[PDB]
Amino acid sequence: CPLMVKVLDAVRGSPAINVAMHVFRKAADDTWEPFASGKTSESGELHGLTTEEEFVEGIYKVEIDTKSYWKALGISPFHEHAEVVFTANDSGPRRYTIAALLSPYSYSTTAVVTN
Amino acid sequence: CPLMVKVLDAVRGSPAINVAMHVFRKAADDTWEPFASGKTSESGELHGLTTEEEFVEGIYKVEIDTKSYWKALGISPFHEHAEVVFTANDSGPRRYTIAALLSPYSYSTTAVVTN
Amino acid sequence: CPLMVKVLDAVRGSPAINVAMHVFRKAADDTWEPFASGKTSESGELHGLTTEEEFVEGIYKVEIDTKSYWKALGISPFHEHAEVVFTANDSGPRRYTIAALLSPYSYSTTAVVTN
Amino acid sequence: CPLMVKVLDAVRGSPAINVAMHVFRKAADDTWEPFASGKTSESGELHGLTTEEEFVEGIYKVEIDTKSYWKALGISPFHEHAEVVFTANDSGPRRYTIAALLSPYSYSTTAVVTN
Ligand SMILES: Oc1cc(O)cc(/C=C/c2ccc(O)c(O)c2)c1
Ligand SMILES: Oc1cc(O)cc(/C=C/c2ccc(O)c(O)c2)c1
Ligand code: NA
Ligand code: NA
Repeated sequence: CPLMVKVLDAVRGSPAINVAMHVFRKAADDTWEPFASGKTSESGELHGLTTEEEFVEGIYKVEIDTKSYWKALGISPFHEHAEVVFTANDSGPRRYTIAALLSPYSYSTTAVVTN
Repeated sequence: CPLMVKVLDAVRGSPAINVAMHVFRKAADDTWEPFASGKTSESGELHGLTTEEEFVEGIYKVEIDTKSYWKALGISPFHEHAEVVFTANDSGPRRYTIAALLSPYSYSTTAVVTN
Repeated sequence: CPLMVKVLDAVRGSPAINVAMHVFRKAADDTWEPFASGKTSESGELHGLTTEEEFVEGIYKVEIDTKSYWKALGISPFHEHAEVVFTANDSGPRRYTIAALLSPYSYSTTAVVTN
Repeated sequence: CPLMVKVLDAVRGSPAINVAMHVFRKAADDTWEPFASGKTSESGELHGLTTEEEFVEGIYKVEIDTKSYWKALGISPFHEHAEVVFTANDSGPRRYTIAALLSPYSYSTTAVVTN
């Protein structure tokens, strides 16, 4: 599992469950190509987005649908989504965990990169 | 000030000075139209991006070039940029302050929205 | 301003107004001696805590009553308070801005230290 | 495992390894009694601090020694420690994960509380 995303809810003190996200990869023509997508589990984690073979060097974007998450709880949030854009694997294969901590008007995101 | 952006450096405990950013507005064809841009001042702030009359309902994206900021400090960062995507002015004019707190592998962002 | 504290609300996208805090300074016997206190203004800021002459080397603790803030909004929060503990003025006077971004189950804090 | 602490490094994009922390519980005389302590593993996690039987209702403080962590990396950080103070188990037993994301001049902390 070279790419995992974990999402936490700062209002309820819980994993952010059933949060949709889409991953894109920048194509040679500078456009964003669909790469993978999924929803977080009851643990707030999304595993199995990609494989070592498929997850080549490139610029990737994870777009987390935070707006639908808050709206389902009856909250009108600030952001359309939380976005994480990064170059991956340019020095060889790495494992990436992207974490996001969500509030209605704020988010924090970090990465853990391991060899 | 209809739209102000404030950027802080979590490594050095300082405003993030000379940080470049572009602001885009989503067009009817889902493309990102240029809207505003600038660099942060010595206080870490970017004022004067737009005027009340020009800043109407839309989806806006602030794309902050955090990568160049860290590279100038000899730090290889995780993100290509920090991006903040939000609907603005859907209930008429508001004043928006977007804050971003930067680390090499992480960023936090919040909004203050005032009537 | 030798010491200023700014508090933001990540749920409502606003300054956190009327947030009470006390500041303590560590005594030689490791107890916390009262040093300063106040409540945030309508801008979420607390100015005038100390003067340059009074604010000398020491370990300081800002204890922000976040629990009362959330309870006034009908929200049961996680923390009893947010606390920020730091050495100040060990290289002579500096100006300190402490920022705190509050959610019910989370807080973020940063410092801006200027000569 | 009713209490777990996870610590992440926002500068290096890694778990924060070998971070010491001390847990205290408020005694009947309002003093902080030692409760447990430990160091984070290679995953940045500290497990096994307590048991269901021992982790009674109370006010608890987790004091994470962030200063020693940064100093070992040659960084002079702002905070003496990152502190998390909270009431636990007052509505019956819960499982708590405390997470902290560390930078030299900033930290973010959140809690995941599960039944
Ligand atoms: O931007 C932030 C801010 C924060 O305060 C915490 C996190 C991450 C928390 C976390 C908690 C449990 C995990 O297993 C994990 O991988 C991450 C990310
Ligand atoms: O821990 C954090 C996280 C974050 O995302 C933002 C801030 C600070 C925001 C801020 C906003 C306006 C100001 O004038 C200011 O001094 C600070 C602090
Ligand atoms: Na390469
Ligand atoms: Na009870």
